[PDB]
Amino acid sequence: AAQTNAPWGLARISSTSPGTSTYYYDESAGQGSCVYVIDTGIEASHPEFEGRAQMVKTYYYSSRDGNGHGTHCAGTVGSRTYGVAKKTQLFGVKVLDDNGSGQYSTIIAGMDFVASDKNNRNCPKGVVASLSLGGGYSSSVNSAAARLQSSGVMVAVAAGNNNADARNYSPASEPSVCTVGASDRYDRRSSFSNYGSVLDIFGPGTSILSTWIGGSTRSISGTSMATPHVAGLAAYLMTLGKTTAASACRYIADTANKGDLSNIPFGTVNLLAYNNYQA
Repeated sequence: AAQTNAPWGLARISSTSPGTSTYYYDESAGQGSCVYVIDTGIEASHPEFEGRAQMVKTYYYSSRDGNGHGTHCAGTVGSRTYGVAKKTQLFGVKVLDDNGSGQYSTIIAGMDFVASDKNNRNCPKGVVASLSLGGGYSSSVNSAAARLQSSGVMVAVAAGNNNADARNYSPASEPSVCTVGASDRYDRRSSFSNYGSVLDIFGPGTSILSTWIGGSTRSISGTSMATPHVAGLAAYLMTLGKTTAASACRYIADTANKGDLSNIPFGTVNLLAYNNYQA
């Protein structure tokens, strides 16, 4: 399949070169997989989700996305126009308040929620979780993300927007999950992107167009926006039967565009997510 005039990040993940604007992908498009977006919530009524998104858990007075962040990320995972996996199912977990912050204990309880709730859903092609959030180092936030991965869910988490080593952040520093940096349209590391040996992959993160609350759209930047590109890709690759939840981050890194990014500090991987689709 081919989507003309796609957002630059979608076109990049199916190209060996920057500067294109068409996204190519197998038409299975993630059918039969599920992605949890653990964030500020999802505006499920957005016409871009086509009835494939819904809220399943909130820790606040409303499960509504009064912020926009959670909606933006969920659109990069699986909205018809801005999504990687255009036929996957989206499950919203609201662990951040409408100001975009949340306690660590609420974030941990959301992660344990998904590790059990996938047993209440139909996902015969596999389960992905996208965690567009983070803060300071916490061994108990790291361990919650390890448990979720171990339960059979591919976990993708943001490196962080501090322009520092991601070792001092959680759950970016958990080694068994998939830590995602951010790149821009000229194949440069985003100026805000964290780095380090803990990073596993880079995704498109600067000026990413996607859904917004009120049925709108806008373009924002962050390792929070590279993370749903990889999360959607994993759901796409598991539908095609090319990998499982336990080895999706490893598979994505093996099949990635190698040595194409600039301003990657020594000791950090130089890998850009790539769907390897031959139309």
